[PDB]
Amino acid sequence: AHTVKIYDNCIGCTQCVRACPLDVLEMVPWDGCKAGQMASAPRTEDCVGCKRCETACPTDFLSIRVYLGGETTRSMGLAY
Amino acid sequence: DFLVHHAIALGLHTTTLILVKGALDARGSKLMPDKKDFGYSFPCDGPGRGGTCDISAWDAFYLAMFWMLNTIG
Amino acid sequence: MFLISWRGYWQELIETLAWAHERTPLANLIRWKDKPVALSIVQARLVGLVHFTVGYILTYAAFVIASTAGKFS
Amino acid sequence: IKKGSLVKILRPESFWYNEVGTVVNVETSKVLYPVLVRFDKVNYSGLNSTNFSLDELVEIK
Amino acid sequence: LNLKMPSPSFLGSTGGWLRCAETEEKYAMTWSSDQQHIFEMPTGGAAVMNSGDNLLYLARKEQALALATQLRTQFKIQDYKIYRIFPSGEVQYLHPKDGVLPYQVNKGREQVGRVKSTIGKNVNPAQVKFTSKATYDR
Amino acid sequence: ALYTHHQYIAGLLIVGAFAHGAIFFIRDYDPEQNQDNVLARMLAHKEAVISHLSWVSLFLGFHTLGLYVHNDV
Amino acid sequence: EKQVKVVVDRDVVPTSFEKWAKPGHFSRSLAKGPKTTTWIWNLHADAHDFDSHTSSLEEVSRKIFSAHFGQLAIIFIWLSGMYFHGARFSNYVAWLSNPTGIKPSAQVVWPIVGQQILNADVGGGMQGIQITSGLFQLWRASGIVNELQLYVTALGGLGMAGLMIFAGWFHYHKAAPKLEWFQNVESMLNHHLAGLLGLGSLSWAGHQIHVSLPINKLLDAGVAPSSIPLPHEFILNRNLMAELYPSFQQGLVPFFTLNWKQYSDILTFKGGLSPVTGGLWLTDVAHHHLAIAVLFLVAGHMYRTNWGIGHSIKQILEAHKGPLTGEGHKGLYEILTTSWHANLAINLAMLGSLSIIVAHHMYAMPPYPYLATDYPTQLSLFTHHMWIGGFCIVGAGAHAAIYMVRDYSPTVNFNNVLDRMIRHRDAIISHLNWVCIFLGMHSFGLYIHNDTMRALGRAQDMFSDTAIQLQPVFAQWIQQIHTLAPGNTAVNALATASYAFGADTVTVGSKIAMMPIKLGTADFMVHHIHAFTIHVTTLILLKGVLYARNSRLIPDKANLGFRFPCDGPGRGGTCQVSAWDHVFLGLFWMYNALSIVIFHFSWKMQSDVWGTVTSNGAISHITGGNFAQSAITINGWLRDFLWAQASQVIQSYGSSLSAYGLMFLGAHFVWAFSLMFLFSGRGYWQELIESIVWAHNKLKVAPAIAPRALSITQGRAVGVAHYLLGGIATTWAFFLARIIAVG
Amino acid sequence: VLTPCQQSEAFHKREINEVRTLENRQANYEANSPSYLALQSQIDQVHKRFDKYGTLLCGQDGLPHLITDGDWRHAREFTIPALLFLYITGWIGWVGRSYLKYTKETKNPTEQEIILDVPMALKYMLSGFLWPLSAWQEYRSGQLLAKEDEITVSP
Ligand code: CLA
Ligand code: CLA
Ligand code: CLA
Ligand code: CLA
Ligand code: CLA
Ligand code: CLA
Ligand code: CLA
Ligand SMILES: CCCCCCCCCCCCCCCC(=O)OC[C@H](COP(=O)(O)OC[C@@H](O)CO)OC(=O)CCCCCCCCCCCCCCC
Ligand SMILES: CC1=C(/C=C/C(C)=C/C=C/C(C)=C/C=C/C=C(C)/C=C/C=C(C)/C=C/C2=C(C)C[C@H](O)CC2(C)C)C(C)(C)C[C@H](O)C1
Ligand SMILES: CC1=C(/C=C/C(C)=C/C=CC(/C)=C/C=C/C=C(C)/C=C/C=C(C)/C=C/C2=C(C)CCCC2(C)C)C(C)(C)CCC1
Ligand SMILES: CC1=C(C/C=C(\C)CCC[C@H](C)CCC[C@H](C)CCCC(C)C)C(=O)c2ccccc2C1=O
Ligand code: SF4
Ligand code: SF4
Repeated sequence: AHTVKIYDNCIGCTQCVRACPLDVLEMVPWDGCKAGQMASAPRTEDCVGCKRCETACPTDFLSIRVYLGGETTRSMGLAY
Repeated sequence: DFLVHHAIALGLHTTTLILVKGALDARGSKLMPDKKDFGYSFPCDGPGRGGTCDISAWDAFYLAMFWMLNTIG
Repeated sequence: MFLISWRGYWQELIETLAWAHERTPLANLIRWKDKPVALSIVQARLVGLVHFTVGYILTYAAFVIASTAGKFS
Repeated sequence: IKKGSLVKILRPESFWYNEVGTVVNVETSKVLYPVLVRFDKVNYSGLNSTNFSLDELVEIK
Repeated sequence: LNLKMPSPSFLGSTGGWLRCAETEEKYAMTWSSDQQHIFEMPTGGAAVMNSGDNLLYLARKEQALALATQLRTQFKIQDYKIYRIFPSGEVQYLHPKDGVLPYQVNKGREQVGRVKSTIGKNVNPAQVKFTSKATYDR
Repeated sequence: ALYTHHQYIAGLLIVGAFAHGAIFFIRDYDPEQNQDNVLARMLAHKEAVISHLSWVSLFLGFHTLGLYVHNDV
Repeated sequence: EKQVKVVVDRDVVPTSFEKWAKPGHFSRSLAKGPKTTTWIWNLHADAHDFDSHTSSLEEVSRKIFSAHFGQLAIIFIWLSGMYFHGARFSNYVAWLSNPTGIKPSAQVVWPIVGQQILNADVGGGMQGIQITSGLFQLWRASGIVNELQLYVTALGGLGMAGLMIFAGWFHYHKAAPKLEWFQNVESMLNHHLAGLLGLGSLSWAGHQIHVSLPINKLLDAGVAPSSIPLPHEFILNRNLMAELYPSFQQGLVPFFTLNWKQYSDILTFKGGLSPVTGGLWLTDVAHHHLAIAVLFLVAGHMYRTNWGIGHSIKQILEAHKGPLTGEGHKGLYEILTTSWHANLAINLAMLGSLSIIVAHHMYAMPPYPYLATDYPTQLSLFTHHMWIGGFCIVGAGAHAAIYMVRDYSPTVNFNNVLDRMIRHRDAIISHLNWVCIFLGMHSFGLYIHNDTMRALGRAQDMFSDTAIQLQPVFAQWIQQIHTLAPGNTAVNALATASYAFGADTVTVGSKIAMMPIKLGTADFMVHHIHAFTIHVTTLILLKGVLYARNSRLIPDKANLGFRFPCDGPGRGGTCQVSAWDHVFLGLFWMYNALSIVIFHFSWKMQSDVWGTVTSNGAISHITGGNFAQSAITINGWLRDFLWAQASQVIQSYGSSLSAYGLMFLGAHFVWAFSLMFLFSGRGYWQELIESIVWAHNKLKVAPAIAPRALSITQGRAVGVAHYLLGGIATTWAFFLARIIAVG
Repeated sequence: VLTPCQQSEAFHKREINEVRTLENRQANYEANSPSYLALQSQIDQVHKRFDKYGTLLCGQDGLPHLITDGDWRHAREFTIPALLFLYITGWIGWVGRSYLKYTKETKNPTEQEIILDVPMALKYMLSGFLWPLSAWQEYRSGQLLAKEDEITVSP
């Protein structure tokens, strides 16, 4: 039940969505950058906290922040 | 006694260094400016930005515990 | 042990153990209520620090008491 | 603040806070952060440039 | 969907879904191919994808997504669908959920989890103490 | 036994005092209400404090260990 | 049929210093400038990783053939150095005159800071550092009697190093073979089996028959080294060889007439150790080399190369297939011909195992003369080869994981043994983990139980000879069978292969050379401890190699790479999940296992084998029978071995062994410094470096290369390196000081 | 209490003990042969060293104790070596700082830092022999201390 939050400094490069291994992020239309797209996290229930997106973010300070909160079966990555 | 007292000084200063650094850099740092947003004790921020192991202030305390044991020893 | 090996080797090891327990006859009836998992990152640091601290204190306590006793007794 | 204009950063969380950087380009599409600034130093992610806003930068001389 | 769809020729392995998947969520991946390619199963091994329709079951969403990533990279296969099956039997469409890849901007998607301004404007933990509010919350 | 007892407890107590101070900075400190305060100023020049503590610890370590090993050699 | 032909490219790479001034030229990322201090570490970390530089197998093969030549040249320079030290700064002639009284030494310390005290009174006129490398014994066994031969050998070694330098440069800038070359595994194996090993052993056997045998025979007969005829005289004047060995009167005729039995004067099978020097009979050693040479030569004609006759490794591999292994060994031939990492893993595991076997066989059956009587040399050689073997084994596991992460192919590994193993890797690792738990409990728990019993005064409830007994009946039985082998299963053998199995004791110079090593309850427990530690370390390495590509925690570990820090603080934590980290942990476990193994050898040898013998046969060991009742408890291992035997390394100050004591302390420091890098993370060091950088900025003295903390993986590597260095150095100084001060 | 080593019996006892330790090993060798000359040189050095240290102060153990309180009578013990160390290390630090300041003016300072420019490096190394004077005038001109540097959140 980790909380993924996107901030206004996002440049819409999609690297976070491309580097996310759980289909937790996506691209939605936006008007805050020339790319016309912004990162979104509508499936945070599947997030595990690997922070691959945080590592793939190019902004100075990560425009996508993953906060580790409630722990569930999906977040613990348990195949058993 | 002079030499061991200087060693005692080395230990006291290094322990207070780790602890003072943990307390002052508990709210933020150039590596993680939003440390205050993650609480006092959290594992890390992932391998991004070169790596952030033991970034939290709790780890500073955990690193200073070894030095306190050494100094008091 | 806990101060050197970090979580990830133990997580996979526990997964292997989980497979072994749920794939062996006459022992499948017994099912864990809580899914086995490796000690957390911070939990590992605290457990290792507690072990190290307990050992440091107990070792020097035994040494000092035994030495001061046998030497003057 | 225009093409290649030295500007000092004001963002606190920025890795290049209180540092001077050059302006690569300035947006004109009415975006939230339209000033792209490049620096000689690199941050922990190996990236040297980033976008900022007018209120987050101060022109130098 | 199409639970009778043919499955890739795999010889078992001990890394597949366990009993937990039976009483809990079990993901499935259904993709179509034109050549009997050999792909590394996410559970450890090598399998041959049947020419035509391929359907397999996994115990994690990440495993299915990783398999899809390799099917899209090692091979030019983009028509991969990942579903979720519950113990009750109701299927759920998970990937791509809209017929378009997540990194490809598409209309109709609503922004979720957005915070105004940069992270430097987050309130201090002391200002939201003893309340059900977080720093990232504006 | 008593000297070692109280000294080890003292080490644990001071390390805990520093840990709680760090917790105070993260959870019970709001810079908005502490403007140009002695505590706020401590956080303002934290880098200087850490750098000087590091220098003192390094100087003491280099010199004390150098003298001990020189005498040993 | 494939032609085993040589094809090379001329002037493929130009010889110039242009690329020397551009560090990181071999890497695309490292050639763009540092920008941070991490680039300096990455430059050396990826310097020898030729597979990461280019994606062509031909280039990697050439970069390996060369650099192999460079390492061969480095080895030849080191050998030349050893020979020159023996010829110029060693008491080799004096040692030859009195091998038992003179202590070997080939190092002379300069008088500068009081270090001149390290020049121990080793005897023979000169005073220096006592060498425990066995160079003196080896040279004596080779027939060296004068220092002129040592000088000539050193010069020859230097020349060979120069040749290995020229060959390395020539095979990379003048004639680089194509990938077709290096893939001829049949030809390479045939030549290495019949030419590098077969012909090598044959030539060494010839040298021993014509040089070692006569010279050593005269030396053991009371003849002075200066009065012995030169080696060439034994070849030119056949009368001398005939007098020393009548078999030479018949000449080579008996060999060609199959009357090999006429060579009973030079080709003997006595079986035991020489009672004059304590080592193996040189005649048995020469006969052994001859047999191993003939066997290797015959084995070198198995594979098919450029002719119809021979065998195809691929055909043999594919032929082996069974019901429990679908495709058997199909696809393995292509694996070992297209990936140097796989070959390196197999070769490293075998080379390490060979080194360990060498250590055991060398101590049990001292091959060189006066080697057994020189306990310092025996301890150092067993411990040295044991350590090099363990390191090579861990490296074998690491390279297996590397191949699995980078060079693995699902198509090649389809339904074969490798694929079938990866399929059930969970059964392998869980069952092996269960074995490890059982071994640890039944091995260390026995020791813990004995500690608890002895502390409670309940000695009658211990696992010892007096109390509950655990006798290695199987090992004791094998020893008895070996003791009786020279007369019921080895008809032509005149004595047991090793006196450690039984027979009688051998004494040379009032010192025990080799006596039966009786096994008891203590040996039972220690051997089980060895098995337990070996099982845990192999479990760690096997786990890292089997899950190197993927696991239930990280479904795509292969894409992340073989050497990556972690996947982040997700899924509960994925730290040290990569295979590289498994090798990192395996290093500590291998160190623990090897440390316990060398500890057992040292203590057992000093308490039941090494010692002195008084007239009439009375035997007195260094530690009289204390291992029987002291090696069964951890307290005994800490009191009778770590504390009692350390007195020599701590009291060495003020004498020639002071250096060891110093190294004993330094090692500790290093071992304690490693903890810094093992119990800490780079986030904290990065923040500390930020504060230090601010201090530098305040004085306009900041460096252009942004200072950064050590990478997570680099930090782990530094920690393990320091840990192993400190531990091995501490046990090295302790072993050397203890064995030199006494015995 | 501390007394001059020349008047302390412990110092002479230690000297005699060391001479005896060397002579014991020297007796085994022969007058004119390898070694035995090596031990005689050591004995002479021991005599010279003790005669040199006799001026120092030592207690009951006979080991020379160094007074660092700053007394002029003991300036040679710590004051003089302390000043000479500070001069050498100040020279090292000042030349390094000047080289860094010059490299920062190049096109790619990183390359200069990796591949040192021996000409300019030696130019700044040879100079600086008056670093105490160069430290000043740099401070007075304001070219030594900085004004604004990198600082994280909560300055
Ligand atoms: C690669 C290993 C190696 C190498 C390089 C050598 C090299 C050498 N060996 Mg040798 N050797 C080896 C291994 C090796 N050996 C092994 C494994 C054995 C078995 C243990 C021997 C046993 C051996 C013996 C017994 C002798 C040599 C000898 C020699 C030298 C001359 C050989 C020769 O041509 O004489 C040829 C001798 C002959 C008798 C030729 C056989 C056929 C003749 C022509 C018979 C016809 C009759 C005719 C009138 C000659 C009468 C001879 C009779 C009186 C003996 C030579 C330098 C000889 C030597 O020089 O001693 C120092 C010598 O006698 N070796
Ligand atoms: C496998 C061998 C082994 C190992 C791994 C250990 C491990 C340990 N021993 Mg131990 N020991 C061993 C063999 C071993 N011992 C043997 C064979 C003996 C003789 C039977 C002893 C006798 C022994 C005693 C008497 C004590 C230990 C203690 C300890 C613990 C120290 C805790 C620590 O973190 O270090 C801390 C390290 C130090 C404080 C430095 C140790 C020694 C140096 C020379 C002291 C220098 C002091 C100096 C004033 C410091 C400043 C110098 C600096 C400025 C340069 C540690 C668990 C001590 C303990 O109880 O834990 C506190 C304890 O007092 N051991
Ligand atoms: C033997 C064990 C050991 C040693 C020696 C040190 C030493 C040090 N620690 Mg430390 N630490 C340790 C264990 C150890 N730690 C453990 C187990 C932990 C718990 C994880 C910590 C956690 C820790 C933290 C959190 C911090 C330190 C810090 C420091 C430094 C303090 C400043 C100082 O005294 O500098 C003086 C230098 C020395 C004492 C080292 C001696 C000088 C060397 C030998 C000279 C250079 C090498 C020489 C030329 C020989 C090599 C030649 C080459 C060819 C091989 C210092 C270098 C603090 C720091 O960074 O200070 C600013 C810091 O904050 N440590
Ligand atoms: C002076 C003759 C010479 C010259 C001018 C060159 C020049 C070149 N060589 Mg080459 N080479 C030579 C001799 C020479 N080589 C020899 C004798 C060998 C056999 C070992 C090789 C084998 C070889 C290989 C396999 C490769 C090159 C490559 C190259 C090119 C780039 C790498 C480089 O030079 O960086 C400079 C690197 C060094 C100076 C480090 C070398 C360290 C030496 C060999 C051993 C150190 C031993 C030991 C650790 C020392 C103790 C230190 C301490 C621990 C005490 C470059 C044009 C590389 C290439 O990519 O070509 C384009 C390539 O892969 N060379
Ligand atoms: C009977 C022929 C023969 C012999 C004796 C050798 C011997 C050796 N080979 Mg080799 N090899 C051969 C044929 C042979 N090879 C053929 C036909 C092929 C192609 C199929 C290969 C392909 C090959 C590769 C790819 C490699 C070797 C390597 C090695 C060395 C292994 C390292 C070692 O154990 O140290 C032992 C060292 C010695 C005992 C010193 C002896 C050295 C002398 C010069 C004998 C070698 C003669 C040489 C093969 C041919 C001379 C050529 C001539 C034009 C000068 C070793 C010296 C490895 C190596 O180290 O690279 C350099 C390696 O990478 N070989
Ligand atoms: C014939 C033996 C052999 C060979 C040919 C190789 C070859 C290779 N290894 Mg391997 N390895 C070996 C044995 C071998 N290894 C052993 C025995 C171990 C167990 C220790 C390992 C463990 C290992 C790991 C974990 C890794 C490799 C890697 C590699 C590759 C890159 C090496 C590199 O560039 O790092 C550069 C080398 C250095 C920077 C030198 C490090 C120095 C260490 C600390 C040794 C210090 C020794 C010295 C005695 C210390 C005392 C002196 C001191 C006071 C100065 C390369 C193909 C790496 C790889 O595959 O890339 C991904 C990799 O990660 N190796
Ligand atoms: C231009 C070289 C240079 C200069 C002028 C300084 C100057 C300073 N350093 Mg620094 N330092 C340097 C190099 C340098 N450092 C390097 C290479 C390192 C990495 C080992 C460090 C690591 C370091 C730390 C951790 C700390 C300082 C600190 C300080 C300040 C207080 C004194 C001190 O503790 O020094 C300490 C010096 C060392 C620990 C080792 C110095 C390394 C060598 C021996 C000297 C540099 C030689 C250089 C290559 C020469 C270039 C010559 C050029 C002409 C080619 C001071 C302003 C302290 C501070 O933060 O300020 C309060 C502090 O804690 N330094
Ligand atoms: C049972 C008699 C053997 C005594 C035990 C010690 C044997 C030493 C060899 C080790 C492997 C064990 C032999 C069975 C193995 C064996 O040879 O089986 C037979 C089979 C080989 O026959 P195939 O028909 O596959 O032959 C085709 C290929 O081998 C082509 O060469 O091997 C397997 O496929 C299973 C491999 C391991 C199966 C899991 C067993 C793991 C347990 C390991 C511990 C062994 C006991 C420890 C000592 C108490
Ligand atoms: C197979 C067959 C036969 C004969 C086969 C023959 C004659 C085989 C001959 C094999 C030979 C003579 C091999 C020679 C090997 C090596 C020699 C002679 C020299 C080796 C290197 C040395 C001695 C030096 C080693 C260093 C040392 C020890 C240390 C280094 O730091 C320095 C350095 C100097 C390199 C007969 C039966 C006769 C008939 C024929 O038709 C076919
Ligand atoms: C009478 C007399 C005298 C006097 C003296 C004086 C007056 C001084 C002092 C003193 C002092 C003065 C001391 C002290 C100490 C202290 C300490 C030990 C501390 C601490 C702290 C900590 C540990 C922490 C803190 C914090 C933090 C962490 C953060 C937040 C905030 C706070 C603050 C909480 C003498 C003895 C000389 C002599 C005789 C006469
Ligand atoms: C101490 C430590 C550090 C800090 C260690 C550092 C920064 C070591 C690197 C310092 C180098 C060796 C000094 C600079 C050497 C220069 C080349 C200067 C040479 C100047 C003359 C002497 C020639 C980490 O970064 C770290 C990271 C992850 C886990 C554990 C740790 C860890 O324990
Ligand atoms: S933390 Fe990992 S799983 Fe979660 S959104 Fe980021 S990349 Fe995706
Ligand atoms: S490797 Fe370090 S930073 Fe990464 S998840 Fe593990 S503990 Fe955290």
